Amino acid sequence: DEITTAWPVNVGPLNPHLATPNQMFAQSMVYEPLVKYQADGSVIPWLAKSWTHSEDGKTWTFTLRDDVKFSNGEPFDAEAAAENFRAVLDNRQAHAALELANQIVDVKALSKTELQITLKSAYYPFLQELALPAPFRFIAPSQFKNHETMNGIKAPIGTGPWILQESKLNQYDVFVRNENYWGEKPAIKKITFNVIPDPTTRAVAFETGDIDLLYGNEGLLPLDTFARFSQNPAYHTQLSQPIETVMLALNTAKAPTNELAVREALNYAVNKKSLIDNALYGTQQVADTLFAPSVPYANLGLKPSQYDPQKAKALLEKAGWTLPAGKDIREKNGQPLRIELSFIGTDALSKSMAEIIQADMRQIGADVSLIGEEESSIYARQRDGRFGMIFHRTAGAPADPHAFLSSMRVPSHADFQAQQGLADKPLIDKEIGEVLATHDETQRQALYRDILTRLHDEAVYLPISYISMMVVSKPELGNIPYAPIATEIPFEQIKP
Ligand code: NI
Repeated sequence: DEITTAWPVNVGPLNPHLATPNQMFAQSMVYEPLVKYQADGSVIPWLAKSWTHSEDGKTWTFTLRDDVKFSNGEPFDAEAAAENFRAVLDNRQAHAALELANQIVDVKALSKTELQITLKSAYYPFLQELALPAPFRFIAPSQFKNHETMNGIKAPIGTGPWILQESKLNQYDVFVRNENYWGEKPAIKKITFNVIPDPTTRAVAFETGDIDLLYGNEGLLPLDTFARFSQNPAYHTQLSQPIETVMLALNTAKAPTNELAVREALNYAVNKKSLIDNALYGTQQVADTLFAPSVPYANLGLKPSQYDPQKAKALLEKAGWTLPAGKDIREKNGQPLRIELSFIGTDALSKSMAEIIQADMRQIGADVSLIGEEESSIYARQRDGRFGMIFHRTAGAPADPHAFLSSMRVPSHADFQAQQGLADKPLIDKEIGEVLATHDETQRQALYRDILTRLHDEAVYLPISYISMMVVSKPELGNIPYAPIATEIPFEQIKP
């Protein structure tokens, strides 16, 4: 009834409203949302049994379960929920990347079971954002520090199935089953996280000792390690459905990526399978489209641009980018075909992919110049449009497609800047505005198809690969089912 894993760090304090990336897995073990995301893109009842919205889409009224207790035995009710929203909104700035935190105007408990949330605008993807691991999940208000969470908490008391019982710093965290959980309790009663900061040391600890499984993204489970494990029949390995897309964003307003033919050429010139086999140790899927077809609203049958250097070269040639005698880089009006790829210098994987991409483009006569900078400078370039090409990712999980599309129409964002050279940019932005505000599902799919097709046809992006969540486990443990939000390891499905 017990399992052991490993993690690079202790996760305390596990504040639901100041969650760090290394805490995001633990967050979901302890803290729960009003509504629960499903693979089909919808949300279903969870702590809220049901909900209604006003006709203008700005008032949302949630009817809550009446049988839920925080793990310390205090009731979950509308007042406790409203207190959490207040605590989050008191720190509104820290959450401004999440449109919901910007959208909420008022939260009011109408009764013990009725929670009303008022938004600035119709924003129907509201529900998908409530389903995120953070920040709109619930800690017992008794555990606030002086009536806030932004300045810290007391005990990490959620409604969830697991309780963080003990830490021994730099040694282990221990989660135990909440015996008073409102829902489906795990068969497992204890999960111990040995704190093993070095990923090679973690991997050896799995191979040798009584650690039952490891899981995570690239930062937690190195891609080369996972490839090795996936080869070895002594271990079980699994890869989730696609989460994020990794791509280049091409600046449609800056020469030479202002030319459709150049962007199309770039899309045909990258050998994605080889890049993945090499830099990513064959662990990810090739991305032909901005969103994987498993992404809600994105199963569009868009035409892939398959790796074809001959076609890439023909596109450049027709566009006037030709090789002079005795030269290996194309020129047009005496100007070489040069494209800057700016990336975060300290990011090893970005650097590895940039080098591969540079080499691919040499084969078609294009000079990709690599510029590694501080993250702070790359951030400013993205806001400003001071880039030729940049690495970029979607968010996956329940935020996409809506969140990623929403930012395309807002100034000071990479995707807005990248798209400035498109003749249909105003139509795209209007349609994104409409898709976010539409209550009609038919109109929603028609609009998503139009926006994504336009962006695909105009070759704004150079999709490279889809990132999956990795799990490696001892054979005796069993397969673990993936959850709709891949970080939410479904520990209740583990059967002793
Ligand atoms: Ni409705």
